[PDB]
Amino acid sequence: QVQLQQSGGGLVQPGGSMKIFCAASGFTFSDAWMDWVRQSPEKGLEWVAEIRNKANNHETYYAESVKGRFTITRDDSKSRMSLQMNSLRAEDTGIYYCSGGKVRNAYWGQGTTVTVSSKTTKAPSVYPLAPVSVTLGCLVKGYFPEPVTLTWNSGSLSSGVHTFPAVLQSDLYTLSSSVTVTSSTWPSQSITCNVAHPASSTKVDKKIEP
Amino acid sequence: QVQLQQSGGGLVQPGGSMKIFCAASGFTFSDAWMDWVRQSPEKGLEWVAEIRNKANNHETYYAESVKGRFTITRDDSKSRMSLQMNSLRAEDTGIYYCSGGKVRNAYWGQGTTVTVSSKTTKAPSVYPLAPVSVTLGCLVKGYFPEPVTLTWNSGSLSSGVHTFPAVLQSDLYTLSSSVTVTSSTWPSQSITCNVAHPASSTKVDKKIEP
Amino acid sequence: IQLTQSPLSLPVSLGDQASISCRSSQSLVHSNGNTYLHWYLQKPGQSPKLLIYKVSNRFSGVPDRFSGSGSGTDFTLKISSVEAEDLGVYFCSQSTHVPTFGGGTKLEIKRADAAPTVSIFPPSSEQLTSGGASVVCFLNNFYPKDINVKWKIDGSERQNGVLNSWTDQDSKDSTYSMSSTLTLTKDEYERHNSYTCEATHKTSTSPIVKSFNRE
Amino acid sequence: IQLTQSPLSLPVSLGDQASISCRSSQSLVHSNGNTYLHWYLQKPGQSPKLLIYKVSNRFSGVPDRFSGSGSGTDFTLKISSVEAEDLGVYFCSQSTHVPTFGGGTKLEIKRADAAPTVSIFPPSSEQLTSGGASVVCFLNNFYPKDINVKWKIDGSERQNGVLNSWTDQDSKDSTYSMSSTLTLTKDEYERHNSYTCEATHKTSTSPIVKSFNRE
Ligand SMILES: CC(=O)N[C@@H]1[C@@H](O)[C@@H](O)[C@@H](CO)O[C@@H]1O
Ligand SMILES: CC(=O)N[C@@H]1[C@@H](O)[C@@H](O)[C@@H](CO)O[C@@H]1O
Ligand SMILES: [Mg+2]
Ligand SMILES: [Mg+2]
Ligand SMILES: [Mg+2]
Ligand SMILES: [Mg+2]
Ligand SMILES: [Mg+2]
Ligand SMILES: [Zn+2]
Ligand SMILES: [Zn+2]
Ligand SMILES: [Zn+2]
Ligand SMILES: [Zn+2]
Ligand SMILES: [Zn+2]
Repeated sequence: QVQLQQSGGGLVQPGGSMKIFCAASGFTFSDAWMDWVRQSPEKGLEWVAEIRNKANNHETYYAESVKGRFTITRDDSKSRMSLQMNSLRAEDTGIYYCSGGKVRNAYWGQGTTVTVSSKTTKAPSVYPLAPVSVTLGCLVKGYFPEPVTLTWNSGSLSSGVHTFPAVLQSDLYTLSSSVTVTSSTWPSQSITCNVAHPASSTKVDKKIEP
Repeated sequence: QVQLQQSGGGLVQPGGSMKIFCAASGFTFSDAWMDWVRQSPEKGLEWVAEIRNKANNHETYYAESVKGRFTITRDDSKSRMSLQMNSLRAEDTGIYYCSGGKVRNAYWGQGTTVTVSSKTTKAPSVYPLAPVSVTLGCLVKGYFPEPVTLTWNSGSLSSGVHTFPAVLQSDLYTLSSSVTVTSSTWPSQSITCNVAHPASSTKVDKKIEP
Repeated sequence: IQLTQSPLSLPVSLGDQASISCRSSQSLVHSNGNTYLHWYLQKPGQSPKLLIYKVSNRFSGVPDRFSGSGSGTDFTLKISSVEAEDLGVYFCSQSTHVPTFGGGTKLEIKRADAAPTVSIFPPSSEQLTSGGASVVCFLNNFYPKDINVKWKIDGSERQNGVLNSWTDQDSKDSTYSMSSTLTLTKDEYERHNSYTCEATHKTSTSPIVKSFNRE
Repeated sequence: IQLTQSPLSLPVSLGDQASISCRSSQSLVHSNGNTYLHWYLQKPGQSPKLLIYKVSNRFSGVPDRFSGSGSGTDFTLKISSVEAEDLGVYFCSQSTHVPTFGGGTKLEIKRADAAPTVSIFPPSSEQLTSGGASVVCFLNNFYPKDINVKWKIDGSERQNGVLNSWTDQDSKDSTYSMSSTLTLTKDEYERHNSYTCEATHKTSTSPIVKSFNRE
């Protein structure tokens, strides 16, 4: 089972440096052509950098816009590769995917977020949304940077859930989610919103009280 | 400058599908009411479909003759719209115009040709017409489908030119052009007929020899 | 709802006024009080161009020479001081209900009468070296647009295999042009040697004849 | 080298066929004989997944409902019997030269048409006690995707300070949901008592309205 897991992303100030990583398993890493590919609302998907086979002596190539600022590296014995980024710019912001295989771009990881900032990291405020069959809500307001994870009853409650993508305004994100149940479910059975914001190290549970 | 440029037209078999597009510039697209209008010998100008303001929820309406077969689409941030057609019929054949604006139908593109065929695409035969002041000619025979572009001396020769609308007979089109210069001009200076037929990727030069 | 346009064609002298009418089968007055009636002009080789919307509202760029008027089911487009560039097909349209157009009115520019310059061409060597034969005849820069073209092979008229094409009125000089192609099999073409393109036009008392003999 | 992908949006019915084009500004043919063109699908909330490589070769696990064809500079992805699980954004890419991507095509599943279920929520005790005020309105399970939300405070519209967010298409029922959040200062909130969420959607001549009264 082929697995690719990126990590190490996050918030950095313009001109800053950051290193992200990709850990692999399930295939012969040394035989694999590896790439870094990023994605943003603007520009969309752009190839960032590549590092080739052991057979091709780990030759490396870069997108012209990151040439000289980024360094791609791998360790076959550890099924690992990394990307060192220097002098980051606002437009370096996006989702960075690890990708590779005997066949180029065969597998892709979940990606890791790289956000170059100026804006200050901020803990969210989690507010329970009780109603005026029945729909409940959770409002996650004024946090930065992305992401947060929102779950209902620890993920127990997935059916009838609608989690809306964070929207950014004035350096601050707000996120919301609704869950729809039957009248006989709530308030009899407790329903609670779980919110995690790693960047500020906040874990909060808000129970929806009638 | 306001510009509406259509694209994606061409030859399709009956029961086939085709997508045409309209690229807009020079005005605030999201504010604009857009339409597709088609033109043909029979039927004349006939409204095909509309897609409304963002303020009006991009609402869509179709002529009854295309209802369920044609899908209208728009992307305001790209200032682009499309008509994605399915199960095309012979009477869908015509010139398709992109139209729109803050004022409905304020602007119109040059149009794109939609021809539903069965007939196979044929390159034209290009025949030089030398005279028996002086009038020369170029006969463009046996091509399908429309259009062809005919020019004289790569456009350098335009005055004294008359180019005639193609006429269809037995699944084939024929086109002609004449150019009248002074006797002091030809055969002294070379005069050559240029014809392009994108559908079959043909570009032909025919020099008019006495 | 149908919109009817009259006249089908309209001849006018420069500087003179012209008047077009387009009639709807139902009233165009929307329940909101407004009447959504449009006038367009389609010049030759171009797409329609909005002239007037909401009956009498002149769109940006349209000269004040063009004016709309009318109400209910009866509307009229007036053009004063006609310039040559005014020629083309004029359309009205209603978008009060599901959008529909009129059949158009072709505006023709009057001018002094002009004899056609006629030119005839035998099949090219290229075409002949392919088992085909086309004789071609151009009849250029003439007025009025009424013209009769005959092909005569060895004195005898031929109507099968003729392809005629007219240009729209050229706003440059207000004339018309025409191309007539006689297509025959190679063997039929070589069975005769006198080929004639014959035009009957107001500007000449007798046929305008252009011929060639084979060999 | 640019990869031009058409169209931007592709609405298709369950079971029907969808066709996607991406076009290169240069031939994708490599001097070694191979053409390195890929097709990917990015489902909502997931990373791009390889469907096809080398123009027409399906990757392991990909159903042969998905097929690639084309050559030189013109390429096509075909999907027969579109399943709802097929929805998402499709990308082409080439790695013959320095790797580049198409701008993507969003596959949208056609479905009947549904009115939104609207829910309004007053500011929570927690937020008020911190000096802030947000009114929230959920519009769930509607189709098609376009929708208008107007916020009214005491009958008067209020557009500044509104935060909107839409989900991607839900492959379970093919609908869309939307969240609208109006943020006021606490004092401003306590100066009014009528709060209205107003949803105008294709599925009704009049808005779905939801309100609450402080006190
Ligand atoms: C006055 C007005 O806007 N009428 C429109 C008509 O123009 C057309 O859009 C139709 C749907 O095709 O809806 C309305 O009836
Ligand atoms: C066919 C092939 O290998 N092409 C590669 C391309 O994939 C990329 O690696 C580039 C350097 O970025 O070099 C070549 O052009
Ligand atoms: Mg109008
Ligand atoms: Mg004036
Ligand atoms: Mg005046
Ligand atoms: Mg470029
Ligand atoms: Mg749902
Ligand atoms: Zn590849
Ligand atoms: Zn829309
Ligand atoms: Zn030859
Ligand atoms: Zn380039
Ligand atoms: Zn107030």
